[PDB]
Amino acid sequence: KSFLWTQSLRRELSGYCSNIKLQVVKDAQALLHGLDFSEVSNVQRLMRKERRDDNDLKRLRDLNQAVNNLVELKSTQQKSILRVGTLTSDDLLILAADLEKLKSKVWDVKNAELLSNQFGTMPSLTLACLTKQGQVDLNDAVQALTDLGLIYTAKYPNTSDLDRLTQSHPILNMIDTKKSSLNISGYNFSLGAAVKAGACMLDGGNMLETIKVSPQTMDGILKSILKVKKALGMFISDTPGERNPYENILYKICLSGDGWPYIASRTSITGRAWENTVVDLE
RNA sequence: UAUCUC
Ligand code: NI
Ligand code: NI
Repeated sequence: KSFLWTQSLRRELSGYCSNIKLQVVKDAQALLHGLDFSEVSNVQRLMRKERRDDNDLKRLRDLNQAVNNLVELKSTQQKSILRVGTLTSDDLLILAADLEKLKSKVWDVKNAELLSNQFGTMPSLTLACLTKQGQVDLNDAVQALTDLGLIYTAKYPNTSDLDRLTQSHPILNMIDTKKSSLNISGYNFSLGAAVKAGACMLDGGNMLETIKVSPQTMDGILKSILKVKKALGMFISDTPGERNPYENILYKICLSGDGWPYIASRTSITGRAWENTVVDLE
């Protein structure tokens, strides 16, 4: 059902998707030229520790700022106050309740808010890190991830899909699914981040990953999502562990009214989706 | 932690 949700969202939001491959590639090249990869190595290791502290977090945050300064695909602080118009009163109540649900759902740090928006995955960073650490040409990484994107037009790629691909694209050996883990940052490799990057490598395909939001399109994008929510009966799961495609898109869109919700640098953003998008039920 | 694996 999950892939069906993703598929139905792609169909419905096709008009907000676009080709961003060369823009991602340009950002990846900017990182390859400008990034301190010894510190990338340092942050990767630090993020993999069983127990992390404010020292580790500062290292992540500083590196993030450096990455953010180099790339052009960035999301910016943009609060949205949703009001009736494109969205009906009923729609606003649905969105309000779902954001409230999202809100309702080891680190040793003084301020947990400094974790917010620092742990995301960005295709350009993924490409840069694979290319540099995998010791191949950027194009080698691009071609490999393109195949992964193609698989993603048909299904969620899994470890087996990945294993098969590696037979023709050895760079993908950098992605050790055994070593991948939750919340270890976009500097470390994972199948999920590789799939997100592959999704940007395609010509067409209506990949959600390529969506751009602006204040002028925010309401229409939300209205389209709500159409699909109704059609397929999508919902925010009450279990604080699962994250389905609807929760995923709603959170990512509502984090900012200006940017690329899935793939931009979002490390300059403060706040969570339920703080950055609010509803005036009036 | 908008992230892991399916
Ligand atoms: Ni050069
Ligand atoms: Ni290939």
